[PDB]
Amino acid sequence: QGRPREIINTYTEAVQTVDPFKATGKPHTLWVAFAKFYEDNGQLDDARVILEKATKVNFKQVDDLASVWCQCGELELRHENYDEALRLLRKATALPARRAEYFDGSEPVQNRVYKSLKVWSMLADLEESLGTFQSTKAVYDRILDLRIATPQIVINYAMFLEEHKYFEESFKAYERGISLFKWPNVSDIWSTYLTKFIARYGGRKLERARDLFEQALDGCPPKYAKTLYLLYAQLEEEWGLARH
Amino acid sequence: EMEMKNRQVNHARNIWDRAITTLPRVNQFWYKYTYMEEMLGNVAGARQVFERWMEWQPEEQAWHSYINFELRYKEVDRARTIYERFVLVHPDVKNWIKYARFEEKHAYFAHARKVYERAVEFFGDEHMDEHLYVAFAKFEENQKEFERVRVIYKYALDRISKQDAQELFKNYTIFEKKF
Repeated sequence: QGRPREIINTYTEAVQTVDPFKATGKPHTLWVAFAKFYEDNGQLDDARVILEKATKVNFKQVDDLASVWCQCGELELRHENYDEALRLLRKATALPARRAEYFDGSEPVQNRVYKSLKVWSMLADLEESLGTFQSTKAVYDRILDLRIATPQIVINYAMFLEEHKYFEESFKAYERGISLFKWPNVSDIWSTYLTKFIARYGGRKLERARDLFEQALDGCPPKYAKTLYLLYAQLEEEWGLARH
Repeated sequence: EMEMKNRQVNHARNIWDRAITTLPRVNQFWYKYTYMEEMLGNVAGARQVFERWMEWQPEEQAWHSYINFELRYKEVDRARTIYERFVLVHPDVKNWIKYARFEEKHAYFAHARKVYERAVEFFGDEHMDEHLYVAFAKFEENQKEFERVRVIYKYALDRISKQDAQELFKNYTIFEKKF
């Protein structure tokens, strides 16, 4: 009722909910929408107090916290110049680095890959438009997952290849893809990046490339349908050796 | 018991204090005084009697009873302050694994890091009594993967000749793989 304007008053009643009870994500999403109503309220006025008030709920143990902070990072992407958005998104993105999740609740583990990797990806190394990604920012995302992440593997290895383009990023992408998920889920992409990275980094017709490609895929399950051969068999037949 | 069965509480407390001062090595009189204090109010005299019993070099069964009485009285700072001299007297493997009890209440991240640094800087730099590593791996698996792969694989300088146990190598491998 009178959403864009009525008295320029009842919008506060729209932001007024209260009734404390058990909820997950509703006060954070409605608080981000109330932060958009604060953006139509004069933008930064009352917005930082809402982000700081809704930034701390209990101790971690929620996916709505980092989702609301990341939503404030998207509103910071709507803020045009990336100076202040990169400073506030850099500190607010650096806060989960100390403590992530898994305090109390129904979540057995922390699961900081999604939210933490989303905040770290919004802070730097977006692989689309925004720049200002340091050479250590890729290791800051891989350290943001802190164990293994699959949300941005192909794109993460592509960003590490954009910042470096060497064999170290290829081996780190193979280890992150193997430890990422069992079976050729991310390991198939690690095999494609192992052949392309084997040709464009390790050199063409290299023995170590066939040794690693045959070593990681050796036993294997039948991939998508099956491939045990054509990559390594065709690569060995095209290497110039009619014996092997 | 005859003094506590009657309505006299001053003479009963005066008999209990004399029995505690004459028989300091006895534990049944201290248990009876603790039961009489639990039957009475929560005044500071019960805490003073508990401190006088703990200052007489008691065993671990009295320290565990005092820690349970402090935890059942909604005490957070008083339980953490009284737990500093408990690990300095009995450095057992059951007492070192129970010193990091603040993680089970409010998850105490700085306190858990300090307890892990104290457990790594304590005695047992070459064997660790085969009990601190499993608890550290469980605390790392319950929390985020900050130092879960480091203490399980790169911290093998304190292992005893086989880098793992007989029935706990494949179990630790499955716990580190699927987490």
